[PDB]
Amino acid sequence: PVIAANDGCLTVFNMFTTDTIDGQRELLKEMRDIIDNGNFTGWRSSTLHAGQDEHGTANYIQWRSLADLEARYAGYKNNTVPLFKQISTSVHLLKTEVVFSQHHPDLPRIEISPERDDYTVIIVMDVAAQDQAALVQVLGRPDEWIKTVPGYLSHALCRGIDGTFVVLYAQWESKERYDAFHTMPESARPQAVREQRAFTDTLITARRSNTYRVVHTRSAGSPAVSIMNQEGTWQ
Repeated sequence: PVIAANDGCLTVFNMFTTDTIDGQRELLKEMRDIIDNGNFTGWRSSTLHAGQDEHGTANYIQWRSLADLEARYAGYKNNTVPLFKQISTSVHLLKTEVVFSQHHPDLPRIEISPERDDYTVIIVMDVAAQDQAALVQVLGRPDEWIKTVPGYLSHALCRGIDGTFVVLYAQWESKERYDAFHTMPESARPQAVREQRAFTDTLITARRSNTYRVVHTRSAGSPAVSIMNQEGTWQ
């Protein structure tokens, strides 16, 4: 479905955790059903994410407008909502706006697609409403050095509409390439990237990291793409 700050879309992260594989399965089947069959005025696309430990799921959903968003949230509520809080152990419907994104030059854009084999990382950052703008503006700037860390493909910075939080959405070549980058020495980190990460920590209340794999996707008026198969199994 592509990710780019220039488009006219609100970006929603329905993120879930589960205690069971039964949980991911029922969530993935329940969301794939809504994706493949649902109408939804102003809905652009949804991309279903799984998670290696087969625990918890993430729906990345592009909306034309907030009005279309709350409309769907008007049916849905108390029908499909208590089901999900029962299939899950925490629910977050994060309403954000993509404010920045870059990618490795060997990519023409950021495409999110089960036809790809990305290690999809998502991190949620809490931030005092008074500190959001600084955090967004310091984080949402071009980083050419990351473009040269192996395994890196792209990342996109999203702003929580209610001032409260910031989501990063990164794509990596493999778990090992990302684990290598995330744990490498402060030594190996250039001067400017140390200065940034050292001042950002003073503004992030909390941090929440999850890694997924894209398994389903469908844009308005287009056929779906999947690796999921009939029961929520996925490849």
